[PDB]
Amino acid sequence: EYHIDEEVGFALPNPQENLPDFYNDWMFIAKHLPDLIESGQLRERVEKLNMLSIDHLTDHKSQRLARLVLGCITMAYVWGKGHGDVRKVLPRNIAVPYCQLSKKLELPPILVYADCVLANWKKKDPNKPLTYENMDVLFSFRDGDCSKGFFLVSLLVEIAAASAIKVIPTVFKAMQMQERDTLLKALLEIASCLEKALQVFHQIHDHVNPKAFFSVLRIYLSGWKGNPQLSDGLVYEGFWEDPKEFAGGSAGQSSVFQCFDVLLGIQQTAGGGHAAQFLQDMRRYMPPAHRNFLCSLESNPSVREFVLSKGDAGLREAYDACVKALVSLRSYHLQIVTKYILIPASQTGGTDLMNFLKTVRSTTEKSLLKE
Ligand code: HEM
Repeated sequence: EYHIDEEVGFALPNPQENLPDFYNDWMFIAKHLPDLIESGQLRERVEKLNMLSIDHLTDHKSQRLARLVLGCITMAYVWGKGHGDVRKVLPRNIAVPYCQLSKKLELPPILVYADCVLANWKKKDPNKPLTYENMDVLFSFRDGDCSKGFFLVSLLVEIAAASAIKVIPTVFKAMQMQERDTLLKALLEIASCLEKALQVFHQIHDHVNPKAFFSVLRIYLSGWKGNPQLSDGLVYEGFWEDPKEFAGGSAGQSSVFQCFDVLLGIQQTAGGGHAAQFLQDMRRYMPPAHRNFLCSLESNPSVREFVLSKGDAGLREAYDACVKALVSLRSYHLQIVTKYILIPASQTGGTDLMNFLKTVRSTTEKSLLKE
């Protein structure tokens, strides 16, 4: 109901690799994107396609793979080589079934995190763990874009967080059942696991190149929203009378950080300003199952308030453990941004970026009880 696996959390537990046959037109373009962009015969092959009706997609894992395919195609079509040459008009052939499918899942008709990370992976040998070496994506855009690195390390962090997320019910039960000792354990447990997920985060150095990321992959993950290059938007010819602007799919559409902001009663989405508004806006780009879950956390009693009520340094400590773990993650994520965007982009937009993240970080910092 909340679509949260015990093992991989927000991620898609075991995603469909193969579409039905009726959608083989789709799978070839998508399967082979490194070549059709680098040759030039993507936009022409997308130009003349069959408006393949959506009805023949039975179950979920199908519909999600379809979004991934359709979406990967739409990024590749609209941006092309990604050298300042842009397609403002998306065909009636690709747009109408993608816009429909996207209405089925209540996701935007754009590549989002749910698609290009959560739904976009595979174990190579299914008896071997979920580790970088024994995993791979289903789709890239170009070669040496380091799509594997970005998508998988993202995914791996999702999975690290699954171990924390599955504790959450214990937290709310313990609170209701008035079981202090449990609640304390569960909170420390959560902090412990969010600390793991930091180590996991270290891998982004190993498996992604700054110059390669910023240049190649960053372009294909960008969206029409607040886009000089598509200021008016992208026209979904057939479906929408007008062009509709939708933001690109980052890990800022991840539920993980938001999940724990909410659990720990960190009022990020309170106040005006980009910081809150952005975070709030991003929930749209999450699956509705996952939106529901964050809404449910909010509805439950405040862990923060409970902890403060009790006058119990034990709880306070464990609470702060979680909060510190979350700050640490955001603190490290900042260093990543420096390395992978700031420095590249130089070989006050970059200052705006950093101030968004630092507000969010600071907001998270301020929820500490010792400080
Ligand atoms: C090279 C790797 C990465 C880069 C360059 C990067 C860059 C950014 C940037 C520029 C933003 C600001 C919003 C936006 O532009 O979309 C952002 C936000 C965000 N990123 Fe990343 N990111 C990276 C990896 C990750 C990973 C692996 C995660 C989680 C697994 C993550 C989680 C987030 C979250 C949750 C936000 C929203 C702000 C927040 O809640 O703190 N990022 N990232």
